[PDB]
Amino acid sequence: MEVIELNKCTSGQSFEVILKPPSDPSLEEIQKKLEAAEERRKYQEAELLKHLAE
Amino acid sequence: MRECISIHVGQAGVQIGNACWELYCLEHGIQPDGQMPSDKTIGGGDDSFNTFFSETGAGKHVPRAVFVDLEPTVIDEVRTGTYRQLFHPEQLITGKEDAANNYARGHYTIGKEIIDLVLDRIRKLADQCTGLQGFLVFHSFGGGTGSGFTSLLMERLSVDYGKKSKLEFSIYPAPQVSTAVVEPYNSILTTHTTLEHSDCAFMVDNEAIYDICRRNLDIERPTYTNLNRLISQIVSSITASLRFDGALNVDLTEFQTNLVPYPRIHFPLATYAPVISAEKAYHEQLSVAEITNACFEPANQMVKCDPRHGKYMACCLLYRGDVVPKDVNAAIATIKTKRSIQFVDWCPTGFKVGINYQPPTVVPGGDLAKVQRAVCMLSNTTAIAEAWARLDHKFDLMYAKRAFVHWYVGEGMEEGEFSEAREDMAALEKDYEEVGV
Amino acid sequence: MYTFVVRDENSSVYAEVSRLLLATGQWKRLRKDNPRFNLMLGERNRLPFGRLGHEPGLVQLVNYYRGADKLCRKASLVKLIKTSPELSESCTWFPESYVIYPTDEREVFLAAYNRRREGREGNVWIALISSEASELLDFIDEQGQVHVIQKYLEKPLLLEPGHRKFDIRSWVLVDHLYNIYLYREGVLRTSSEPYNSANFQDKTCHLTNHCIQKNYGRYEEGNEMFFEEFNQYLMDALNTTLENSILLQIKHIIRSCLMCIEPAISTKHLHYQSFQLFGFDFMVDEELKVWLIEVNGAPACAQKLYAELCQGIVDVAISSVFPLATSIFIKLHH
Amino acid sequence: REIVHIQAGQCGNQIGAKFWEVISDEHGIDPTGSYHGDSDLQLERINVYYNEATGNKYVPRAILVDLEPGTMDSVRSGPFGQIFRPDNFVFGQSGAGNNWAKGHYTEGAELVDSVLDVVRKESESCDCLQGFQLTHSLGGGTGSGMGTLLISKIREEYPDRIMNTFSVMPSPKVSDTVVEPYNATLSVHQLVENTDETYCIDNEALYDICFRTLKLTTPTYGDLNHLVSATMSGVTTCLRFPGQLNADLRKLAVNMVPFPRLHFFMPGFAPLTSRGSQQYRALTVPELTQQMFDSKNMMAACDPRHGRYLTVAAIFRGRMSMKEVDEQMLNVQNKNSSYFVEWIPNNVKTAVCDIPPRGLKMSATFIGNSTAIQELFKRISEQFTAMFRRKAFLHWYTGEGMDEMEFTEAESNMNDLVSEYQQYQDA
Ligand SMILES: Nc1nc2c(ncn2[C@@H]2O[C@H](COP(=O)(O)OP(=O)(O)OP(=O)(O)O)[C@@H](O)[C@H]2O)c(=O)[nH]1
Ligand SMILES: Nc1ncnc2c1ncn2[C@@H]1O[C@H](COP(=O)(O)OP(=O)(O)CP(=O)(O)O)[C@@H](O)[C@H]1O
Ligand SMILES: Nc1nc2c(ncn2[C@@H]2O[C@H](COP(=O)(O)OP(=O)(O)O)[C@@H](O)[C@H]2O)c(=O)[nH]1
Ligand SMILES: c1ccc(CNc2cc3c(cn2)[nH]c2ccccc23)cc1
Ligand SMILES: [Ca+2]
Ligand SMILES: [Mg+2]
Ligand SMILES: [Mg+2]
Repeated sequence: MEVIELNKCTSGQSFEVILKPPSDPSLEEIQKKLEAAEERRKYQEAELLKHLAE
Repeated sequence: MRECISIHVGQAGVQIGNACWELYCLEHGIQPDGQMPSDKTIGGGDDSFNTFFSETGAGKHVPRAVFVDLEPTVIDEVRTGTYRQLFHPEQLITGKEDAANNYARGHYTIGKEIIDLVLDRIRKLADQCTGLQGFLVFHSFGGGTGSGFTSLLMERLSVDYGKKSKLEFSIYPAPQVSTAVVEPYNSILTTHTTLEHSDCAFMVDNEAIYDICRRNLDIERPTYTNLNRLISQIVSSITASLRFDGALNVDLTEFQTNLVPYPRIHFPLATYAPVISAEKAYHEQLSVAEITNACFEPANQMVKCDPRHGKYMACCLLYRGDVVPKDVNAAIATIKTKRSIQFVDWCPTGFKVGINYQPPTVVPGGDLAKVQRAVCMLSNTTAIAEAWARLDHKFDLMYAKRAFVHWYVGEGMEEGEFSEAREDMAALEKDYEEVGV
Repeated sequence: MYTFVVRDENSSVYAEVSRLLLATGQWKRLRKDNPRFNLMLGERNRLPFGRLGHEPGLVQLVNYYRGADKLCRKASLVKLIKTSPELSESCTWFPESYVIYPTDEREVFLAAYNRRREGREGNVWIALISSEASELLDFIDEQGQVHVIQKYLEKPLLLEPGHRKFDIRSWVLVDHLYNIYLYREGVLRTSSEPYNSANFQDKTCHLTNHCIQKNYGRYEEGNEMFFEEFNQYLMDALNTTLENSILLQIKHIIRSCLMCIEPAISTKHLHYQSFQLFGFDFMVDEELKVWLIEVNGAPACAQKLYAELCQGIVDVAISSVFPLATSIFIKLHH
Repeated sequence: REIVHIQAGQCGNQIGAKFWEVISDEHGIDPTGSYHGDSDLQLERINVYYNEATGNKYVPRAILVDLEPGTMDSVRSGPFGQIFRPDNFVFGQSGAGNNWAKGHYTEGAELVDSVLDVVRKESESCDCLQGFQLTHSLGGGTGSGMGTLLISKIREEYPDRIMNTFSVMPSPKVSDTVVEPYNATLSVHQLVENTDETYCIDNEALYDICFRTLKLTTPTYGDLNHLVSATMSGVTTCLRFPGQLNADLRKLAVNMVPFPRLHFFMPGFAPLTSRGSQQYRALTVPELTQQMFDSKNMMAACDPRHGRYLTVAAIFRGRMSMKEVDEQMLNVQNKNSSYFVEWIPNNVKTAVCDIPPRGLKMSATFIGNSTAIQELFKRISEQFTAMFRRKAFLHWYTGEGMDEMEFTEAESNMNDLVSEYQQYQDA
């Protein structure tokens, strides 16, 4: 119904049509979590080489 | 002018980036060697296309893009592709062994040994920027790289570039095209970890693109090439307002403003019409009313769901080709009396319309026919949560038996992250339900 | 060999349907949570429509229409009629109703009956039944859930012998193509107490439900008069038929209701397909004017008619989509 | 991504030799190692199994292991015998006398380091080694005993590399000695811990298939091995030729193995064919799909209707309708969705390769992760217990330093594996 903010130019045009009105983690923890998971691997890798050593 | 950097992560992201940049070049009259005859400001400029391309003294127009894969073979086909001279080596980054469709491996294990490098190569692009708006991130939900390394990157970018906006182009997993079985795990994990770091995300369900390729292009079994050229058309529609002169969605900030009223619910549904076969001998060109009417047909959506059984929060109509405001307003008026379009009470029931007179460009030898007028609707409907429900259910089935979980835990991940990610998704499903009913 | 599932065990209609399907030897029942089905006989509540039609290589069909609850619940039906232009507030076959939330449509509800106070017009309503508004305005408040207050038909058609009240139940099937099929066999759920125009503080006299009256088995077995009888009684006592005097109005109300919401629930171009059985409840006044009382989304059938109806469902709603290796329905054309 | 091949023992080297014989024909590589094909799809994934040699020669990344020189001399004088790198011939002289202990603890221990040196020398050249594959039997001494010793020591030196095996299961129908159940049980314990994928090739199944189905009155080991090389060729097709699948051994393992101990696969193959007898009639796709899912085509004498599929991989080869393949695959699942677990969504995956094997215009290879494999292990466990309850033939092992407890442990672990498969059959 109501066409507003009609903007035109050579490339085209744009507008708005209303039909009815209404009614972060720091680098601190990133590299901490990445390394806390890395030695969860190392621990698992160690228990394997321990198991294999047995 | 303000620059945008496109980051393509994993196989899906890379090959889709290829499709987009190929298409961009054709739309801007840039050739494979990077020469752009129509650009009369040799060596630099302030134009709208400079949002996505920088310029060298030699007159080359190079994408503001970075490609990253944890494994070479996909990006190698960019190093030797028809647009090899378009990019330069520092833009293309490759690991040696991929993430094996394992989020944990892509995020934690292999992600760690390459994250600092990528950010550096990204920083080398941002130093060439006078005013960076932010980033467009292309990736798959199901890939280990596409899911795991992306969430890692998205976390750092919010740290190294806090004030910059970040949009996503996300490939939602489909069994007909996929081969991994653990993609639901990867999808939930990466969504949980990226949600607070993504301002606006456009989900594309491979299932939807696949059926569109069969139904409307008469391709019996679509290839990634078939899917990606169609996806690039949609993406091109969504980014045209950043690369061309206009007054709608001129920067990334406006995408969130116009489409994302509430931050967590930042997944707008895209719908595109018309899709016409090039091998179709005889075709009747469709009108503004017909293509606008096709925007409320589920069979044209990037994600199959039912907007009738949800509520809208925003709705943009982006036209390309022979279109004038008068025809649009008539088409809108007609459709409304015939279709079910419920907005949330705290939103005006209206449409933001963008028109570019240049009709959509097609790749020569592609599957798509040239049309006189096309349209992409961006609607933030709560119905898209059906896609979350599907995904969350598949996740629940496997996780109840802890199936495949050991693959992730074996890479240092804790089983608790699974339940955390799933609870965040359970919250997200309820956010949608509060708003939608 | 098609496949189906059952997710509603209390369904008297579809437990019978599942049985018929297995007896064909071309259908196979899977368990509740098996996604690889052709047909779903879903639950009444929180049925996951969002997970249908996403199984590659499987045509999927469900026995419910998503969004069809806006017709099958009292608060919605009123809002549906009043807001929908094709029905409107001027609608001639729906009793004047109002939506009433507990401590909205209350200020308006008062105004409507305020001339009925002094218009010397019939002024009885229903949620229960009363002439005083104040008495039931905060009977709703004592309950807790939103209620609907509605025009009461205090001059209903009365069956003799007995001077009794009754309501008519019609079973309607909407297939995947949105063909509206009326079941030729309906049923009158009659009261046996002589209708008392004075005292409605009793229930048996002004409430014709099949449960609450268990004066049972007096004039007809079941408090259940079928159309062959009701037609005959009409011919003898009023010199008219059932088709003419009542059924035309029934077929008109049914068709008007489903056509109203067709664009909201149709699965014409959807990735999954729907059908559903409805139960329309009508009522006739002494001038033989039919009023819509309600619509039931999960209707139970009459015991004589189970065999015939449930076989009809398989014929036109299921086998029409999943074919196997004169009609009991009346198609309401449009 | 390169793969290192190892073949241990009599059985190991005989199926391994015929594998290289078959896929060398597929890749157009000749008995000397010179390429001689037509397609170049023959070559862009050929570094996976072959090493490039000076003079445009190609050399298998293959290590031949045995405690006796008998079989490996047959290999060397075999048809493709001279293709193999001569240094990769590592062998002892004493043999293992069908004794797991000899292979694992004494005779083999003496020889294992020499083998590991050849492995190390191969891995060093690999630009990105993705994993190892072993061919052996579990009923003998060398392939069983030493093969698992190698696997254990390879995991120590390469903990983060994929280890897959093609493991022939013993059967009284096809039996050399009575101690095969003992040797098999000891080896399964090892495979459960230190492998990512073990293809369970039952000699019972290979026999029944040769006689019941393939019209062979008295099948030999040669006939049995026709079936094994055809299957090995089929499972590795996706890694040896270009196609849809951008996946290494690890990515493939991830999607087949929901639980680390449950990685024992039923291989299958269609059409089933004897050697020599030509095939004139090309199977339709519906026939390929129907057959590769039928028990009679399984290489493990297990009834898949007695268990449930955890995951399934299928590889069609040849020129065919990729569409029709999808329909037939999707058909089978939707036909018999009760034999697939419902709690692993979309657990059946397919791939297609344009290059068919020799002699067939189109073929399919079935890789099934079924819980019905417990039938195989229960079978071995019964044969084991029948002897062990009387401590029969045990002196052959205690004479090499083993104790009874190690048998009791091995027995328990396999009864655990069985009970674990049973857990997911009733989920
Ligand atoms: N639309 C589209 N989807 C793709 C494409 N490539 C892969 N996919 C989808 O992406 C998912 C798999 O993720 P990939 O991108 O291949 O994996 P990745 O990001 O490279 O990570 P890795 O696991 O390390 O290989 C599947 O669901 C595929 O269907 C593509 O080119 N186009
Ligand atoms: N406005 C009205 N005038 C007269 N009688 C009415 C009436 N509204 C309801 N009734 C009586 O109430 C009965 C049933 O009430 P209503 O239909 O509101 O509840 P209900 O849902 O239990 C019927 P069903 O269970 O079959 O859906 C009708 O059959 C009729 O006997
Ligand atoms: N399929 C097949 N099985 C074999 C072959 N040779 C031996 N076997 C089986 O392997 C077991 C004997 O192991 P073998 O390899 O001969 O012992 P090893 O050389 O000491 O390791 C028995 O169960 C045999 O049936 C063969 O050539 N093919
Ligand atoms: C040695 C080397 C290589 C192989 C084969 N491995 C393999 C292959 C597949 C797989 C899991 N594993 N899943 C699939 C799905 C589709 C197509 C193929 C596969 C075994 C031993
Ligand atoms: Ca310029
Ligand atoms: Mg990849
Ligand atoms: Mg032997």
